[PDB]
Amino acid sequence: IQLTQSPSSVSASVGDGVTITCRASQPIGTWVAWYQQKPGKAPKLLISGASSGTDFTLTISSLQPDDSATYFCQQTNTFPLTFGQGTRLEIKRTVAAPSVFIFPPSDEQLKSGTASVVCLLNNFYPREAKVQWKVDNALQSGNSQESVTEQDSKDSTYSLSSTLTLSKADYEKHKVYACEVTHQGLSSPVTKSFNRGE
Amino acid sequence: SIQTTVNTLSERISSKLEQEANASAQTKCDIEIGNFYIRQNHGCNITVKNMCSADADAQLDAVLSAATETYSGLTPEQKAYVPAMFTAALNIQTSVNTVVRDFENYVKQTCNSSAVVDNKLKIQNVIIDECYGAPGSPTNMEFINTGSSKGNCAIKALMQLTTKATT
Amino acid sequence: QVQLLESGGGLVKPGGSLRLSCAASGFTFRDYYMSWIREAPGKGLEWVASISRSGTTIYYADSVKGRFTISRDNAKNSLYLQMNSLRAEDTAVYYCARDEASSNYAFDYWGQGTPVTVSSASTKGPSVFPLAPSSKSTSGGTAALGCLVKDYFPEPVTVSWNSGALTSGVHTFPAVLQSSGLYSLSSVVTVPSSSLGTQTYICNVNHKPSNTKVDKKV
Repeated sequence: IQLTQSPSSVSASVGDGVTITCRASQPIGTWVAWYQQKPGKAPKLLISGASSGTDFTLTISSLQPDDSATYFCQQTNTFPLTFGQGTRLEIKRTVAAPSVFIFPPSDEQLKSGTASVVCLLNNFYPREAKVQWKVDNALQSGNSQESVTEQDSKDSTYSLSSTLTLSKADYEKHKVYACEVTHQGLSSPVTKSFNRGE
Repeated sequence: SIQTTVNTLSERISSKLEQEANASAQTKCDIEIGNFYIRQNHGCNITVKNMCSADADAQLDAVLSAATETYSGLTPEQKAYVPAMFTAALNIQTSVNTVVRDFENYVKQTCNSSAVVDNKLKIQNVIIDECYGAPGSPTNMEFINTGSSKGNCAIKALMQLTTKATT
Repeated sequence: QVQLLESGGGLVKPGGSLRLSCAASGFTFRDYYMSWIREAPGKGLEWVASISRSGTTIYYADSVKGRFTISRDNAKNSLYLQMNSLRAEDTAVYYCARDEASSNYAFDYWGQGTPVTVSSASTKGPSVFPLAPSSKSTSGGTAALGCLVKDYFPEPVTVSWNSGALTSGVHTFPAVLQSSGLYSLSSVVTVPSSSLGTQTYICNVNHKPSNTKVDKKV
């Protein structure tokens, strides 16, 4: 019944191997099926079995950047049909640095009473990136929110979108807004800044 | 009476199918029973229980092994009623000494025929011609779905016999 | 050519009710165990129900038992899952699949997915603000523009650029839920710097729970 999937996170480069295991509790037999869920898409099947069952493995070998997804296992004969924890595969890349772009608030937001400055860190690998915000050369904290995309099916790269939500008053009280980005691929932090206006 | 000997049979079929075919009530079925009509029932509550599995040959062997095991346990005057049950349900004229093989030989040669192995209709239907029972307590029976057309064929064959005992 | 279109999901309050439907096409519906599977936001693929080829043997899970009801009409080739007495734990994306009776029991085809969010809050349409094509840049200076879907509930919204024409460099980020209880999204695109003047860049945000279609130029 209870299927215990390991490893929960594995990552190997193109042309190398990964091993995913669906260790079960009760003998399930030969009835195990494996499923792939592309990021943000309906799950799709890869392999199946039919006619012990405590341990089972899946080895995906000729890895292509198109195989970055989440993988699940399932008991396909006995109810309750239970799935596994799920394993996320990440295909590795040469270390790539973020394309940092800063966007100033919309005059439309300026009228609403809130202002949000967005810092886009585009196409980069690995996921780990430190985005620290500076207002007039001063650290702004507790108001910043960021979102990271899933790995790309082509560039094996992520993307980030920091969001600095301030009040219209607190925006008009300052002019220099920056975005300091510290990444692995970079030698020194790339600090894009805009000055109010222009 | 009759119900006491059918209940052990309906529970030997279930057990043998679980250790000899690794079956369960939670297990998916290749073929399911759609409608169980009994032309003329009078005291037979026949429910369809799903105990499906994969080895169609082992289902047939399990029900046969269960049918025979229940037959030896019958008393010498009780096992004398059986040759009439065949002749009423299958028109196979048999005797007390010739029952067990002639059942097997019917089941093995009829339920492995191409007409029952190649049905490809997943929703099947069971038609029992006759069944009788008392008003206060009706004879209580079960059609164990084995999951296959050939194994269910053996159940229907066994079922056709037991429903002919009430008369 | 098989497909399974889901319909009926959306926003309801706790204790609410939705009848999710699954329209089948391309096979013999009469010959497949049809099922319904739920993927909770972020984590978890979980089974909800499964029905047989005749609807005589119905199996459910323990979390959705006694509340949900599965059914089927094989002539209109549909599968339904009535979700009564809902609670917050049942907020998820609901898929319908076809267990492989004819082949090896497994879900060979799934459906797009209908989202169900169960909360006591109320709908709030988004306000879309253009992240302008500011020349400010690092790696390539290749034009960077986008839109900002902000202050909306519930999730998701469908951001499409140039009404389906634009797909290169388009990024639609996971929506962060800010302190208000509402959502914030940013959808940027990396476009060639040359074609700023000639091409019209428009983001077509859609929020069906609030019937709030918005197209904004950048």
